Amino acid sequence: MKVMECQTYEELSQIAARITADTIKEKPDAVLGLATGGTPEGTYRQLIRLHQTENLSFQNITTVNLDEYAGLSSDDPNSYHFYMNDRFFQHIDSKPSRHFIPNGNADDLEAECRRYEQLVDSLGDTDIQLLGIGRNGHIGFNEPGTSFKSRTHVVTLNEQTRQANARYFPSIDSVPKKALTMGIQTILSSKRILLLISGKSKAEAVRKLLEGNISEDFPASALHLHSDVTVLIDREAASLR
Repeated sequence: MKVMECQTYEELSQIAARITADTIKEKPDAVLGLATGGTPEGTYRQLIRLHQTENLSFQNITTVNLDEYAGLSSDDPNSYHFYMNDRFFQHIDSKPSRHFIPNGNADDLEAECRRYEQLVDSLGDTDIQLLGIGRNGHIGFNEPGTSFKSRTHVVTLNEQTRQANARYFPSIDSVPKKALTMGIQTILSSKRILLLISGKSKAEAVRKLLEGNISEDFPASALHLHSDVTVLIDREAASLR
């Protein structure tokens, strides 16, 4: 696991965008695994800037997202479909049909998860997977106690996760209770993992991650099993290391 300490969130975001662009340009038709939340927002902004300043083309890319909330339609402003379109897809020259995200408004959520797992396998897995980390070590919405063999599945969100994400909702009472997420094994199948971590709130998780103990009680510790992980950490997140 290669750890790079970044002086600022802006530097983190520039570095992450550059690694992502490398992936896009390394081969005609890359498959990118993407993530939402606060942490990658700068990375998306910088990727869009590269589209303008370095003539970066997304014409041939395919993407897969980590997760989606259960019961939210794609036009719901808190859906991850909406996030991805707003922050990224609307601003680039990709083919919209090659952006894949779990359907939180499928009739049968268990069946949707099986079909999504099958879709990801059929793409040949990802060339890179962007990740964030929860305060509790979660990756995707794979909470403490998740098997390292897990595949795409329906989960019940921990209270800490709903607490953290309420900032994006009108109130806590609007935060969904369940989500669909790529599993840990799904994530580990990527060729390359890029874990982004920012802010003092994640300083406890960074400490635990770098110490190297492996247990299902800290999901991100599964990344110690992968052959090509880069972790970008800004100064605030590195403060309790």
